[PDB]
Amino acid sequence: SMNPPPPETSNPNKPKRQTNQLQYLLRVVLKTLWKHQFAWPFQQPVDAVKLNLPDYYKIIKTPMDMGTIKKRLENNYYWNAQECIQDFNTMFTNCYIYNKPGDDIVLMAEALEKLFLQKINELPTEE
Ligand SMILES: Cc1cc(-c2nc3ccccc3n2CC2CCOCC2)cn(C)c1=O
Repeated sequence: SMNPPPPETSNPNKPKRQTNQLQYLLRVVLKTLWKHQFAWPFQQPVDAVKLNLPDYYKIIKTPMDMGTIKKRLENNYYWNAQECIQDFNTMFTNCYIYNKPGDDIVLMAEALEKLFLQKINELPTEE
């Protein structure tokens, strides 16, 4: 039932970087995905309590949402783009794992992933 602590968005020990690839992930990719009509269910951690999904965090052991990714990019938490791209891929994969094919949330995830792949193909080379 109980919601776990959200994923870490702050860690003063962890060394941080501002790269053009990370600037692109915030300014181009996240901005595009966040404003999409199907973004809202992905903008915050799954609230298992509110949704009465006591199973959710029994099945999903690496939760991720765009709220966390947004916080991680705004607060320069990442070392490289691969870390941030992994977070997006975890958010999509968690959706496909927990939910059934054809479910509304999976159709929303599929739309968002398509856009995400488009923008990631155009990832700038490291400056
Ligand atoms: C299982 C699940 C639920 C939601 C979710 N978050 C909601 C917030 C408020 C209200 C409903 C919420 N849901 C359920 C879906 C919302 C969109 O339509 C399908 C149900 C999001 N994701 C990524 C999931 O994997």
